[PDB]
Amino acid sequence: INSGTTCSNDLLYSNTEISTGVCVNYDLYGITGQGIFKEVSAAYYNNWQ
Amino acid sequence: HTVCKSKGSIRNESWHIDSSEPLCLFKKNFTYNVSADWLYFHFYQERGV
Ligand SMILES: *[C@@H]1O[C@H](CO)[C@@H](O[C@@H]2O[C@H](CO)[C@@H](O)[C@H](O)[C@H]2NC(C)=O)[C@H](O)[C@H]1NC(C)=O
Repeated sequence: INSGTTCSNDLLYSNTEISTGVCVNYDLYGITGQGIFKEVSAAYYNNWQ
Repeated sequence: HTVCKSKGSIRNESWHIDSSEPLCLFKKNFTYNVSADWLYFHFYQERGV
């Protein structure tokens, strides 16, 4: 209990829904900040990127 | 020592003895092209990461 490597994702981080229009807090892959989101069609990404 | 299943000759694959799976932090598999010339790898550490 309260140890080991077997945990669960039942915390507040439960795959929340994205939103556009208002700047919110950022926790995207160990990065913080704020900013308005805007949907844009981009195709310069890769699998590891 | 470690052998490969591709036409084994004498020895067998045996490098550790563990009757139970210990606490593991990372374990995964990746794929690559089986028909290539050479494979490059790069390892390092910084600030404990
Ligand atoms: C794995 O590597 C081989 C050789 O490097 C790739 O075969 C080449 O594929 C290209 C794309 O059609 C051809 O133009 C070359 O003539 C092929 N070379 C040979 C020697 O066959 C193969 O496509 C690679 N596979 C993957 C999944 O990356």
